[PDB]
Amino acid sequence: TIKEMPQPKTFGELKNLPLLNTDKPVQALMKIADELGEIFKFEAPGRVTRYLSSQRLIKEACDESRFDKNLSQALKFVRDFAGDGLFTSWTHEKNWKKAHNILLPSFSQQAMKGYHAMMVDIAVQLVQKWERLNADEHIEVPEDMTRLTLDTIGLCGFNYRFNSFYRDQPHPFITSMVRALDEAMNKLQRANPDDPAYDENKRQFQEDIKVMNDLVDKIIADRKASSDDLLTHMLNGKDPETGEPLDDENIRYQIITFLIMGHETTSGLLSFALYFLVKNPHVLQKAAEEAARVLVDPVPSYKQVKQLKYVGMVLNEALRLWPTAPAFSLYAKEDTVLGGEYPLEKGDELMVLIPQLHRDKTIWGDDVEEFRPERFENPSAIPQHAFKPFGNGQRACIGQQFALHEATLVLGMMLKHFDFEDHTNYELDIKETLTLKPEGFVVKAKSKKIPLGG
Ligand code: HEM
Ligand SMILES: CCCCCC/C=C\CCCCCCCC(=O)O
Repeated sequence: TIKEMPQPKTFGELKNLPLLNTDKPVQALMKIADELGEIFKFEAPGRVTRYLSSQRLIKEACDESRFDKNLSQALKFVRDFAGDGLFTSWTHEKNWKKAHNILLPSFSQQAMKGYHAMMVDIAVQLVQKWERLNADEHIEVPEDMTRLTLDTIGLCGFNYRFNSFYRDQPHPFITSMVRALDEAMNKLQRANPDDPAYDENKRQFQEDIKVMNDLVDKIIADRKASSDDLLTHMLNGKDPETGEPLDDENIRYQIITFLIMGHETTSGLLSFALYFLVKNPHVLQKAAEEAARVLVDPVPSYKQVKQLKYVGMVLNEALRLWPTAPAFSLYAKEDTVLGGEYPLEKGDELMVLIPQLHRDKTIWGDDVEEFRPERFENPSAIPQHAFKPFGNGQRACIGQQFALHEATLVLGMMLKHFDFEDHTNYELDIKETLTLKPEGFVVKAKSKKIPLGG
């Protein structure tokens, strides 16, 4: 039975555009979905897409025989500086399958065991800063969490030291990154983008792109002048299928790609986790009993991090409520029918809105806004395609196990060494630069006086 598709109100030539006049576009689209349900069309001048929210319809869009990965308007604007690297290439470009095969070995169990000692070095530098603050003083949470995650990928991936804890303002690569992502998001809401009114926005965009690339030159110069790491395989590895290596131009696009996607989403996860623990004290208490029982030595081991079983349940429930890269896009390979009721033509686009999928009552029950880590107690026992914070199929996230090992280690050392206080009674305010993070979150931390090691 062929249905007409739902759609919000239109305004002559403007289409649906005056319904997103905001710096928080994903939060606004969540409100249109609660009003119309599992599927709606959305139009702006020149272009069209379709937003999906239920488990039954997202199960079908994830069939790789019928639909593949699409570049959204948002990733087309980022491609202006990340090129044909892993995150912004089409699946049919020569460099996608090639880079994939050449770089996959850097994420194996052997290599993970080899990164552990470098992760502890940055972790110790964070506990030392908080042990040395005076009693009149407080902590800025998302700012210190991005100091730890940028330095950690710098050392493990490239053997370079950004030294972010020897500065009291943010690193200069960070300042230009955050104005570039912001500009790309603002571009999406303009009617006529060519006018002389947007000439200065365009010139500032080029200045932030040159700042990022100046850092790439610096890393290339240090390896030259100087390992079995990510940079090693970029300069020497060969694709077992075609026998080719990567050219110079593609290699620069991969440095930029791994520095940005390799820290920004991990910082965001650690900030939401601490926010939910200080607003739920029966949950905080229990996660602290685990850290004190399991971590009996002066610095943590690789095998001990694997035993921190409840701290992992906490991290997954934080990603269910606020997944830190909150959408991904798809296109139809040939004419087809979706759900048994909506015909589609070769080429039309679809968009998975991840925070709505994670509030489907037919799958999780009627209490979807509560914070309850115990949902994840026997995981093999939750349906397939209900939980997707890392994407789908052959284009899923390559860094999944890296991030989760980093986060479980750092959160357990935080809970062993300090008690925390919500001193300003903080109200949640979520900032959007394509990705998500809580703005202005601040705390106080009192030390339990327990010594560190070497
Ligand atoms: C919890 C933190 C993280 C989250 C939530 C996350 C999420 C994602 C998502 C949603 C995609 C798919 C996007 C799409 O289909 O358009 C993706 C792909 C990717 N991710 Fe992550 N990520 C995280 C951490 C990392 C880390 C630590 C690295 C690197 C060390 C990384 C590197 C990449 C790369 C290179 C791709 C492109 C894969 C390909 O298409 O070949 N991410 N990630
Ligand atoms: C390497 C570059 C970093 C990639 C950062 C972006 C990742 C997540 C993209 C989510 C896009 C959400 C678009 C919302 C706006 C709209 O639909 O109008």
